[PDB]
Amino acid sequence: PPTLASLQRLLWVRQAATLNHIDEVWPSLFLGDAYAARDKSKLIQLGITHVVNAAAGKFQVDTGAKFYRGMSLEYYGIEADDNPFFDLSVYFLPVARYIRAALSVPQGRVLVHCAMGVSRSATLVLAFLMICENMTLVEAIQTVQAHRNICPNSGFLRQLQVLDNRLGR
Repeated sequence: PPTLASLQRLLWVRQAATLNHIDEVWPSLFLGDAYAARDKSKLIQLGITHVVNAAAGKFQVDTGAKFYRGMSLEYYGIEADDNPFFDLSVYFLPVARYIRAALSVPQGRVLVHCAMGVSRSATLVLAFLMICENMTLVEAIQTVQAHRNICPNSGFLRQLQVLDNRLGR
């Protein structure tokens, strides 16, 4: 039963020197920022077929389905705030189902992006790994941080920590 303080240490302790705009943190599952989400060329190059925008809203990254009209990808917008009291857990299961289905397809290439692809987005991926990949919160973080510096809100961590106890049983 990892403590919150522990999880935080784990996150900061093993960080790489730099952070790219996007990284494949799991086979065909990418974590990225708003710069990558708006770069259509890049998305076409990586063959992205699905985009989960965890920072939707006209006051955040207002891309939306319209933005990808030409490309033939699936859009999933989530109006989430990145503060420790926002309830992101309510999207853990529906997003995990969404990722799973997308990755069950040969072409399937999923990009989960935040404004910085380090908190909201990362939290959804961790939830996906825990739920569909049978990983504990610890294993999930280890899996992802080996490919991208991530740092979910202390609140998101608390939520993931609660998910971990639920899945554990």
